[PDB]
Amino acid sequence: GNLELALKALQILVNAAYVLAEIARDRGNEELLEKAARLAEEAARQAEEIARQARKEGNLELALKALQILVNAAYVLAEIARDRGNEELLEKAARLAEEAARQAEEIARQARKEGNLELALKALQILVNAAYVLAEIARDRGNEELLEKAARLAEEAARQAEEIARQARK
Amino acid sequence: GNLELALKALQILVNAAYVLAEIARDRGNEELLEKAARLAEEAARQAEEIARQARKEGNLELALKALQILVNAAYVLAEIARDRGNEELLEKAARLAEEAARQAEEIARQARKEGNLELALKALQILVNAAYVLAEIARGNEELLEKAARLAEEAARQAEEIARQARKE
Amino acid sequence: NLELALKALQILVNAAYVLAEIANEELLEKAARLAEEAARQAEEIARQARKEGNLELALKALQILVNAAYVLAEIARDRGNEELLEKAARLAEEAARQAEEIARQARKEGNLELALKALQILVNAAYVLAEIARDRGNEELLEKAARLAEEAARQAEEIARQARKEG
Repeated sequence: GNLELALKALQILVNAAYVLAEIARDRGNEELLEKAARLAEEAARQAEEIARQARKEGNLELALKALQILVNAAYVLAEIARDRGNEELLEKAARLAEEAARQAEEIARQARKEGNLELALKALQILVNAAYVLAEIARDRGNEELLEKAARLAEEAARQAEEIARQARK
Repeated sequence: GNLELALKALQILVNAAYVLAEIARDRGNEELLEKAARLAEEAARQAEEIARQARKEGNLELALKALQILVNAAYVLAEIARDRGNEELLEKAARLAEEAARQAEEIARQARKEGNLELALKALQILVNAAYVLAEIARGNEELLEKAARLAEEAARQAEEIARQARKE
Repeated sequence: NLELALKALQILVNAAYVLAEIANEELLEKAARLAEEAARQAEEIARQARKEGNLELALKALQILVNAAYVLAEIARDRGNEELLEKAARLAEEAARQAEEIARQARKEGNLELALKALQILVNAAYVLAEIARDRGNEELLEKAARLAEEAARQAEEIARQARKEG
């Protein structure tokens, strides 16, 4: 395909951004951290387009692969905010992860409404992954709001996965 | 599809159990922990039955894919046990890991007797992953450290053996 | 189908990780020999497949070089062995060095998926190089490892814009 090639490139952007942030952190370099933050954002921004772009075209599977990159970028962006001192990036990484969590439920709702259980479960998996990042973003800021929101989002994915299990075992 | 869809749904139970676990682990709160423990504890029981059901028909993979969920479920169940200090739960999670390694050994031993090379390697991978959890469940009962080491020593011993047979062709 | 050999070598690297994590200075040396065997054996499968043609099995073999060098990197720390840091580093640079070439070859052929898979080994090798470099405090490798990621992000960033022209 063609749209997946960007996503595979975007995933390497988040990966190189994660490595750069880890090697720039301990030896107090803010320049590498300025790359890793910018590298992660655009991989999320480009994934945000491809997620929406694949959703409309009629692909809910290609959209999901983009939604995980929001999770992976918001995950890496949380560290850059955490390792540095920017309480401004943690405010953006949550919105990025929360968007993926919100969109996953939609594709889940649509896939379950169409009878595509497998595609639904992949959306439920990204729902749990977004809850994981949001939970992590909340323990080092002590905000029980994000930790509570993550609880229901993770719990909601839990029950829907329980339902798809019985629906298969008939 | 098929009962595989149950397993993929079961894997999400262990994943969601882990996120809840992490949350209540740090942010002091045992109500989530017993929910997440039960969530993780449940998918482990579900995976155990599908393993047996897959063993009988003939499909060893569905059995293997279920055995991996026992390893992944036992991992989350051990984690709550370490933080919550429940030395009894560390045991149930350990027994869960001990079964998957043992059951994989059969599928590993069985696949090698038929000449199905990578069906064995998939069982050997599940054996090494189960040995890994027990090491964590021990890192300090020194016997279990032998049990986890012993399982790790033999999965390695066979993978280099199976790799000698593949490189000649 | 040297692919079946590679998956077996990964179980060698994995069991070496379990044994190295547990510790017995004998076990740490048995895990060291276990991983160092799968890395030198992955190097052979890489060379043979890269020579006959196959650029994926070479990459699939190179990924175990990163993972074998990664597992051996821990044994170096837990045993206090700066001589071991050389082998784990030597493999990581090799996997990184070979990946760039395989990336270069794949880009000339139009196998953009293959380049990105080769570029992933660049980041995975660059991360290990960084990990091996913060342990002894060698800032030469820490810049070298940073550059490896800076190249992988830079080359993959083009493939992201070059591919969306036909989305």
